[PDB]
Amino acid sequence: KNAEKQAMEDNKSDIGWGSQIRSYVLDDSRIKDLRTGVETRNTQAVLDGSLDQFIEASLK
RNA sequence: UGCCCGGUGCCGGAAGGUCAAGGGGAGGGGUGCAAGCCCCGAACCGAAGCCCCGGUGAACGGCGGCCGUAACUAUAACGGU
Ligand SMILES: [Mg+2]
Ligand SMILES: [Mg+2]
Ligand SMILES: [Mg+2]
Ligand SMILES: [Mg+2]
Ligand SMILES: [Mg+2]
Ligand SMILES: [Mg+2]
Ligand SMILES: [Mg+2]
Ligand SMILES: [Mg+2]
Ligand SMILES: [Mg+2]
Ligand SMILES: [Mg+2]
Ligand SMILES: [Mg+2]
Ligand SMILES: [Mg+2]
Ligand SMILES: [Mg+2]
Ligand SMILES: [Mg+2]
Repeated sequence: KNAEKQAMEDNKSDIGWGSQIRSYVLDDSRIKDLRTGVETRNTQAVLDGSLDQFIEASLK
């Protein structure tokens, strides 16, 4: 199991720069989910919990 | 060749506590007609030792536990007790 634990550690990573899946930029009001990728302009509405816009569209 | 002198040992301490023989003799008793003779006996004075106050490890000896915490884990330099 600890070998499987390190498999998680070694396959996640790394809360670092070149490592985004979505980019919430509050200085020009956008949240690009650079995976798919939607471009909703309601930044302070996504921070309130409107992730359906992303979840359902990113289950593909 | 580190840290611990609380326990034991040794060393130092004319204070204080306790301390035997002895000294002392408030008081009490036996007996005698009696002077007397004989026996207990409090306060108080009275050594070392012990207590007490310190020192001492190349003196006898002794030198912990639990809990949490860091770039996603592990570990814990750090903290709490
Ligand atoms: Mg110390
Ligand atoms: Mg000692
Ligand atoms: Mg000693
Ligand atoms: Mg001592
Ligand atoms: Mg002595
Ligand atoms: Mg006497
Ligand atoms: Mg006498
Ligand atoms: Mg008489
Ligand atoms: Mg006497
Ligand atoms: Mg003495
Ligand atoms: Mg002793
Ligand atoms: Mg030594
Ligand atoms: Mg000891
Ligand atoms: Mg940690």
